[PDB]
Amino acid sequence: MRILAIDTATEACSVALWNNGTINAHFELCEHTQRILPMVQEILAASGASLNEIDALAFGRGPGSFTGVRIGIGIAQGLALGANLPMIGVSTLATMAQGAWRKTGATRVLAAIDARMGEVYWAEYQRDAQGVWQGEETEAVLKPERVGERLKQLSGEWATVGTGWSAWPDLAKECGLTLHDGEVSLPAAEDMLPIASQKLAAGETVAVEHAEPVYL
Amino acid sequence: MRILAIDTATEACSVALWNNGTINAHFELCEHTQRILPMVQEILAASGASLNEIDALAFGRGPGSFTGVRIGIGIAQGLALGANLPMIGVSTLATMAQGAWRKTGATRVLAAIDARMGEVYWAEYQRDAQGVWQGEETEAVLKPERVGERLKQLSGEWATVGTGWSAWPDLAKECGLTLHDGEVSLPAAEDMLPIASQKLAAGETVAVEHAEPVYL
Repeated sequence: MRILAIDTATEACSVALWNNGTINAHFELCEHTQRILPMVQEILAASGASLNEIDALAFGRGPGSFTGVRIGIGIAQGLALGANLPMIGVSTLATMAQGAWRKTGATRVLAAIDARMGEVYWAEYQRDAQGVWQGEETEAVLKPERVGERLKQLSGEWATVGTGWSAWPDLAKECGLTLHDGEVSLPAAEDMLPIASQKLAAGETVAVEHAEPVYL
Repeated sequence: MRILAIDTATEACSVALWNNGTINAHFELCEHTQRILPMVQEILAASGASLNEIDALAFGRGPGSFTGVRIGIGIAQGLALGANLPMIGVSTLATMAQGAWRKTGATRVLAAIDARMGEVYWAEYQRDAQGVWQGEETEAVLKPERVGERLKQLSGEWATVGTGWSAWPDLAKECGLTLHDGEVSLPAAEDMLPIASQKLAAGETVAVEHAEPVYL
């Protein structure tokens, strides 16, 4: 089964294709559109796959750039609609947590995105025994001050991901947790795949008209 | 044969479907994306048509909002790629001229778009005997002053279209031409269809990777 993933939620622009484990992905910094179509077409030609054949299109539902996310979803809805494909919304936070697992093996992650105007998109994600990232209900838009306040309520060791940490260097400083560097600052489509894969298996897909950015 | 047209080149956002003359269109002022997909899906359900069945997707290639045009094209490329559809680029200027013909019958049109920072997208379009708008080579980005300069070189009666005239009220004032009001200020997808129809008949389509905004 195949899954095409696209993301434009943050400063990064990426596309990836899942084909029974085998992955074809493209990543780069970005205009959040002029590069997507060529990437999509690049990946499809590379893997020698047709949009019509794919089983589902995974889209970056954010949170991230208010404009960035909406653009990626629009193109994703177009690609999926013209090919009668189910869509799967993947969290930008969870996506990065998957990235930390891949690069460091971290199973507990604190995701913090440096949102504009001194705001931070926050999430506490913990991978369970089935390999599923738990904690989606913890996603939120917070003030740096409120985050450091949260940290004091957590315990154990965690890996950190997101631009939020570099933006607010004292967060990891003043907390009594054991923090490890998740080595992931921005989301990658290749990381959305594993998560999309499991959601597809659980049948958590949405029709094109229901694909929307997450609201926090 | 069916043709789906979408445009987001200017402040207006519209979609239309051509089915052997019969047309289903939607028009409104606009975020240049949150409304497109629903419109597309609205039109498809209304006419009871499937993307896969359509014969070609017409896109507004501009000139217009640098950002607006690129967004519409991206979604159009997605819809067309997922459905293996040929694409047809339709000029925003010619589109409005078609609009003047529809509302007033004008066969000679002077299109002027009020571009930002005191600039104007200009075009002289004249409908020939076959019903084809001639003058595409006259499209250009000009300074108000250069436009009024051009006008003095034209002759006969013309209909005016575009936001450019209201932005620069002296253009139609100082010229010795016989100008009629084209009654069209912004482009409508429904007007792209006739033009797309003829280009399709002439085989002037482009592959998804070749759909790009016009550069003037």
